[PDB]
Amino acid sequence: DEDIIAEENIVSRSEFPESWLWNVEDLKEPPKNGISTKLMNIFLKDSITTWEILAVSMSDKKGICVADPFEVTVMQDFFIDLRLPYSVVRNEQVEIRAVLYNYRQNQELKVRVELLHNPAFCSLATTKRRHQQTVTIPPKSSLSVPYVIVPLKTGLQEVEVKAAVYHHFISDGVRKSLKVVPEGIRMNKTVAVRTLDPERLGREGVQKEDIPPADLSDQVPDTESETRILLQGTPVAQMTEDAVDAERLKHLIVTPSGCGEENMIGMTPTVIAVHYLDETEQWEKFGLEKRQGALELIKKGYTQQLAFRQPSSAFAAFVKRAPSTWLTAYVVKVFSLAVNLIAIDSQVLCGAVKWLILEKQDGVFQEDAPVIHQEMIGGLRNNNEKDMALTAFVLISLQEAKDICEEQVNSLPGSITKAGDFLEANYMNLQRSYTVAIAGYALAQMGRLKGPLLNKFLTTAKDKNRWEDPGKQLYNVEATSYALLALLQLKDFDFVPPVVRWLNEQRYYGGGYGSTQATFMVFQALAQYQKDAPDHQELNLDVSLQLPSRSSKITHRIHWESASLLRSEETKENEGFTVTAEGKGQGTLSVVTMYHAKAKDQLTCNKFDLKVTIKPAPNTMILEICTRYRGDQDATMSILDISMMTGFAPDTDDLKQLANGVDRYISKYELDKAFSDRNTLIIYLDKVSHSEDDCLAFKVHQYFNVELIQPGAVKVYAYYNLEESCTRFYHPEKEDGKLNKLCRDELCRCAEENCFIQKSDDKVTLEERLDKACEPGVDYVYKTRLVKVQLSNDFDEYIMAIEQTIKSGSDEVQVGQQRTFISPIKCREALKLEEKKHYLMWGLSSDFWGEKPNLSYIIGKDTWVEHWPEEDECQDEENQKQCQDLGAFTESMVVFGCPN
Amino acid sequence: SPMYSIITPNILRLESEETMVLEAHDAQGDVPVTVTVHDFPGKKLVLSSEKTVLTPATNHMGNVTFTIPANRGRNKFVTVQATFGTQVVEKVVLVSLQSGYLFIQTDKTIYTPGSTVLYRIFTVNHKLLPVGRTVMVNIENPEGIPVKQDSLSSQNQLGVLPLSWDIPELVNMGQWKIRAYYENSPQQVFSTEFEVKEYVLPSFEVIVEPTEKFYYIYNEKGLEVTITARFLYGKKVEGTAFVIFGIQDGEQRISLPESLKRIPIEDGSGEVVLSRKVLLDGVQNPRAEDLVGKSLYVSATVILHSGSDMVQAERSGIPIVTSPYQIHFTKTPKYFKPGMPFDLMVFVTNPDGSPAYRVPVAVQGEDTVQSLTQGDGVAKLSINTHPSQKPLSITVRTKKQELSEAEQATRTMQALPYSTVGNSNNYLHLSVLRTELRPGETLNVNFLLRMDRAHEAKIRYYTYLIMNKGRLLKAGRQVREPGQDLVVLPLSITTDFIPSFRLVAYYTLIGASGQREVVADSVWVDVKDSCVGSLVVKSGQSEDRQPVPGQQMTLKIEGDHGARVVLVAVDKGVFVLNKKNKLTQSKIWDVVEKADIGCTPGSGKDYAGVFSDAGLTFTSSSGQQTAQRAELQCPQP
Repeated sequence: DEDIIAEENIVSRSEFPESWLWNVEDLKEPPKNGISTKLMNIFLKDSITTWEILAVSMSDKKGICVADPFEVTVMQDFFIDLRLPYSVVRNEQVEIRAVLYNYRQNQELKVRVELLHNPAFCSLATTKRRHQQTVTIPPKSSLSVPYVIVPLKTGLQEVEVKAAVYHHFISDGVRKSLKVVPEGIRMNKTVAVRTLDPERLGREGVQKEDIPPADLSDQVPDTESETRILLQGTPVAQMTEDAVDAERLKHLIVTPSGCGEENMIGMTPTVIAVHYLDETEQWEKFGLEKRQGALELIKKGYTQQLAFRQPSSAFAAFVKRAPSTWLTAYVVKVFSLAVNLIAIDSQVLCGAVKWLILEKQDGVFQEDAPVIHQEMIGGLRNNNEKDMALTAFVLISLQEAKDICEEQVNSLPGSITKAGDFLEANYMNLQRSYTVAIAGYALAQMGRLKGPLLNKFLTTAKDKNRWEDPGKQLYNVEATSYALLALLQLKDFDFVPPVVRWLNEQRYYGGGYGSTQATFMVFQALAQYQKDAPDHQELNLDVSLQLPSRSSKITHRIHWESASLLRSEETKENEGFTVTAEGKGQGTLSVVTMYHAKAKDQLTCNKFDLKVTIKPAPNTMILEICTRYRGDQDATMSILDISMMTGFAPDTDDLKQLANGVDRYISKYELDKAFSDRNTLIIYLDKVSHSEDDCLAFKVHQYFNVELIQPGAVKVYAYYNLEESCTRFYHPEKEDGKLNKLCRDELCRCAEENCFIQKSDDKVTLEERLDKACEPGVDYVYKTRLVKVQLSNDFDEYIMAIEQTIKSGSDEVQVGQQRTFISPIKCREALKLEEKKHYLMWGLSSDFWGEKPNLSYIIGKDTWVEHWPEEDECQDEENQKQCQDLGAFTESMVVFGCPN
Repeated sequence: SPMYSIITPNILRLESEETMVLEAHDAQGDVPVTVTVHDFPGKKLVLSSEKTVLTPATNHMGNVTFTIPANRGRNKFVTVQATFGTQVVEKVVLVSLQSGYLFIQTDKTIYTPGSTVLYRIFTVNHKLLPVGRTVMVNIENPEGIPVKQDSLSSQNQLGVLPLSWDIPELVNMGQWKIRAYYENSPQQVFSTEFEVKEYVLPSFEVIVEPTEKFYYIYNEKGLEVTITARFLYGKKVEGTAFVIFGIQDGEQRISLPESLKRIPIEDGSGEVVLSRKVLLDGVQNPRAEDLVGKSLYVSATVILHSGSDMVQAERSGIPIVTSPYQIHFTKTPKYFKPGMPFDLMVFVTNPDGSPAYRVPVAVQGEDTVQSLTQGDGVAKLSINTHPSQKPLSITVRTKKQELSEAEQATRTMQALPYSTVGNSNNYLHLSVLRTELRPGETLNVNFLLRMDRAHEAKIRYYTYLIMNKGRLLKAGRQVREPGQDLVVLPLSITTDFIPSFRLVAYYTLIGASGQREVVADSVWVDVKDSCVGSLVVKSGQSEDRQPVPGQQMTLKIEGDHGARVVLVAVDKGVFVLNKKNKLTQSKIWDVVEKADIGCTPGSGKDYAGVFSDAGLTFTSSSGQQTAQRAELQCPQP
């Protein structure tokens, strides 16, 4: 119009990020008292709000610093707040609000506001006509403009509202997006839950699970789904027996004294104690500082033991006494186990070894000078199997001193092998549990303990947890210790827990008369048990998916360090697929399909009943609103949000009558506003009944007149929850509040355009009809006779008989057949189609609805509908022109047709 | 005898610079010192090896700076071994695996399904200085299940690690979390949460502000609350507000339906009162005294007259009290020196936890000793102790005029006698002028000595050490002449003392039965929390005409030279929806102060307790040493 900015010249604001300016800047400017100032140019966004800008600096010499928030408000004198929901359901009529703000101090504004047309939406805004309204916004005020729309296609759709003021250069535009969502309700089905365990549930090490496609019977038509394949690992902590308490070792700290044998007797408990406490790491409860003195004692013992070292690098109780084999071997043992603690001479140990090897022997050891203390040798005391037992002992002492004395002593490996040969040969028929255990551990160090030998080693263990032989219990403890050391060598962790448990149940803490062997061995064995940590059963899964819609193979490696990691693989196709797992460990497979399910129960008005009626009052009408809470108790304080029909406004007296008591409230703000520009209203309820409908009513007057009236709306809800609300629409002209549209199988087309083609402006000719009806767009041209008019509540149906087929297109209708022409009821008066009358009708192919067996026609904006006068009317001279034109039209179209 | 003594922090950290102080009291000439750090107990590797010389020009006091490499769940220890001449002194020290600190910053506080989460990980050490290390990052759903792991490097990133994670359309709503940790220390896990929800930004903000920060239980007026609603662009709000109250007991909330009110919001403001009668009728307990210890919460829903926007806001944690104040002894040492003045640092706060300014406080029976709280709500009260071994019990009350004695706050504490070596009654007392201290100033540290005159002339110096952020910042000597009871140390305060530091000083001698005696004392000093440098963001152009949608603007950023600054601009509507998990400097200093190895305000039960409680290990050649520490965390769990 005049003195206002045109719609096309308005650039709508569209940039509304919740966060931005995710940038990085460096302060390289010349410092001033240590401060470097940086001027940075930025372009503000389109939002009208306050921005909080946060800065964080990181300097090499200053560290991290989080600055105070810097606020920047952005504003205009006049603007649009387009209040859009997060999402809206496809094909559901909703009302949105565009709130126009005028923040000028003392200046009212005459504003024209328009809702832009969008093919993806259905509204009064069409491609031909605009949806405008001229309102007046008072100074320091705001006005609310309701738009009623119907989302047609899903996905991120767009809404755009513009506004311009008269007599001033002041305009604003807002263009925002919203999500359009399928009719159904978000659902997911647990398609599969499978346990993955190839070593346990799989054949030949591989496990194949076949996963079925989801049911999807109640799936909403033309909606996509997403199937999630969720792999996870099952971590299992592997148990460990509690190590013996550190306090229970307080007595093993002994000062060494005596001669060649007693010295080692005093050295054994201390060395084995330190060796145990070091591995189990219990110096914390024992006392960190004490360990030093504990070391001092071991050093002392070693030095004292050096005094009895005969020139042959051997050992005996006394210097004149003949050197003992077992004693020298035991010194080798202890000193070899003590290298990690104190300074041990290589010449001593290895010299002792080379001594022991040549005077070992067949290759098997003979004690030519038995030790004076016969209680320090333990199980070797017995007269039976001297050779085998002594062999096992000395051999073990050799293999323990192998890595140290393999370079100097060259005869070590061969000798170990010869001893091993003898032990291998005569292992069977030993029978004594102690010897079987110690020789078993002697042979396990080589890995030569297999087959029938290993079988005898396993079956000789009574009660599956102990190597027992009639006699002293210390011999059995020593033997069981050796055997446990053997199981720790054979990696047989399935037999270890009972053994260890039995050792712990004996409560034997070493020390005492002839405790030497039983003290050394049980703690060496327990320390080695705490060494070979089994704390986590090995997890290493190889899981390969196999989807039919995928060319290659998706593989997954589940490790221990990332066992809890959720491994998701998504698939848009509803498929049946194959899963193949292999490897050690356990896992879980979860196939879960998200989709959209049709809902019989209504997703709208679940917590509220709302009835809205608009009736002609005895143009003034009566709006009646009846609401009821759908609960066990009454609803608390609630809101009635009423938007007027375009051109209507509530009666003040009725409102004043409502506001007085009666558990209702209308603010002074609402009651003070003039009759003009009062198109929205909020009635507050103190409570709404659940037992029956609470009803109110008031009169609405038409102050402005418009050809197209937009439906008004009523929205009820409780204050504590806006989501649980109900909304109904009302329209004076016959409707259930809903706009005109044609929907089928979740596909709806808008029907709010012109009733047909008028034909009013000037006058129609013969050239006009021939030129228009020959366009490629025009699909059909018929001469019809109105057989029947089916009046309906939504759409009028016009049963027409195709009297003559002037031009045929897609529809292969024959003369005599009938076709139904559908049109909105609002057009009924504009068409004035009477029965027993004839008409010239032509139309587009886009007006078909919907399939050939029951194919109907839609009278749209491009549908030519002209009255065809009867022959007796043609005899009149006034209808002469139209008659000549129509007859000519028929003749030319039938005989000659379109010339292209 | 030239007594050799070493001091090293209670806990040693890996990949961190650690200092070790070496002393050779009663010695002459140069003393060669070699410090070696080995692993415990195997001594498999020599973790450190430095050398230094103790000259008479340096008063036989030197230091060794060393960093223990992160070499390849019981506690781990190391052996620290210092060798001076012939003498060798070794000590076993506990080790923490913590490499430093990680701070996480997400661009927003709440996100819609489909949006992208932009976040930065700041990687620093215990000095808050940027480092280049490997960091493991885990994205975690509300259930607790990790859905995306990652392993990146902080090297050549200037201590800043920019990352992003895309949120799927199909997603589980609720509190999501980001959890990161250094590769070397998987036990130290830093986290930040962000809410995932379907929402639209509001156009205004609602503020629920009670008249008082508390509610006096015998106030007939009841809890009066002001509701303030204003648009995000500044303009006020006209509308209607629904206000409702509730009582909170621990985690149990009881709504008061009778207290529901509907009031008009005119000119962006409204007022609503919870009457005492309604409050008492709501609860099924006539005894109002039982309500003390519980809190009140207020929920307000504001609706615009247009009905096109609605905002709900809440104010919880309003304590029901019988006193406007609350006294704390969390900054006052729990050990005293018999016969010497005992200093108390009273900490008076409001029921909501905030400091209280200008509040008269005094000790029962000693009205003369009446002081006033400062800006930090801390007052100083010095009393005089008599020589005894009886536990000193103190009761402090508030003496705020215009307030009745029934409403005055009161608290009772107890302190134990500082046990001395062989009952020799030799004490040291450190006192400090109580005032908000800032970097760039100077603090007078008062050293007060007490002992018999038979050995008072032997004390010629004090050895003082400073602990900041869990490491030794500065160590030195304080010369004292025979006869002087009090000496003053002019300590220069810089930015390296932020946020707080402990000063532990001690002296040693040979007295009584020819015994070697060590007497120590420590004190905790708070410093004005701030950034080490500075960083300010302001307008880079001529003010004050408000900007326009799309308008170019200039941003003035002023900070430290060479510093890398990272930015983000966020709409305040977000904060109207969620204002949690926001990265501030106060939270940084909170984390730092919570990772402190000191556990006390000052002193200890004995001379070893002073060092141990202040996060230090002292070890002399004569045998005088602190007990071992096997607890990474301070008492008590």
